[PDB]
Amino acid sequence: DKPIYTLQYGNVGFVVNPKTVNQNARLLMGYEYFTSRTELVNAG
Amino acid sequence: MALINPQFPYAGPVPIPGPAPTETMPLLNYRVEGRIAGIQQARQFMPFLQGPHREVAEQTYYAIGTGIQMGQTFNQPLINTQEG
Repeated sequence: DKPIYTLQYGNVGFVVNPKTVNQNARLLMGYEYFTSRTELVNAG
Repeated sequence: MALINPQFPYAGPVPIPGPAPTETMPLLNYRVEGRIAGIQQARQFMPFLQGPHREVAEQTYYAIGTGIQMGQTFNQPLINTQEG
């Protein structure tokens, strides 16, 4: 309903506070987003 | 009459390698003078006749005469003496 959209890098983040961390632990993120083309399609 | 794709347009043709430009140009082929050879005969011994033919045959005639006409010895009738 309201997409995350900043203008400066890292101006919104995703936070996890873990309670127990084992060895070789990692956090696999997956994003879906809209990116834009500069120079719009210009009707031809 | 193609429709222009506005999302993926393309430009005009770019230069490509070419086919050695003189090898697409021909020579203009140079005719010498010629002659229908020999002295022609005036007539030919044709295998068919050159005139008309007739579909049907018509009977022809020629006149003949008869001969010297002679006299005759007739059998002569009887005299009409009121019996006839």
